[PDB]
Amino acid sequence: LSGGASINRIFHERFPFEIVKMEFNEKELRREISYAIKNIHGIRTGLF
Amino acid sequence: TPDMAFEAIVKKQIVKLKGPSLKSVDLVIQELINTVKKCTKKLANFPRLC
Repeated sequence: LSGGASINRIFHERFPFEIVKMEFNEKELRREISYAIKNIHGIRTGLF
Repeated sequence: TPDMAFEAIVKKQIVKLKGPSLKSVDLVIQELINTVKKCTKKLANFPRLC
């Protein structure tokens, strides 16, 4: 396999996949968010 | 929607209660000073005391 053809694979196959691979761990992420919204508000109240 | 914009407008409105509120104190001071002057007509016979 040639070098340049591989580069296309790097750009359009590897890079996307490397990105997809980094897990969100969303349950722990959602916690981060909820903590985040309480902290911006905090000492102020509610809406919006 | 800006949480702080709500607060901003309200704080403007609340400040506007200083006028009618101070005025109220004066209207009370007026009635109070009138009353002490009303009562002291019963003590008018003594000029220096009244």
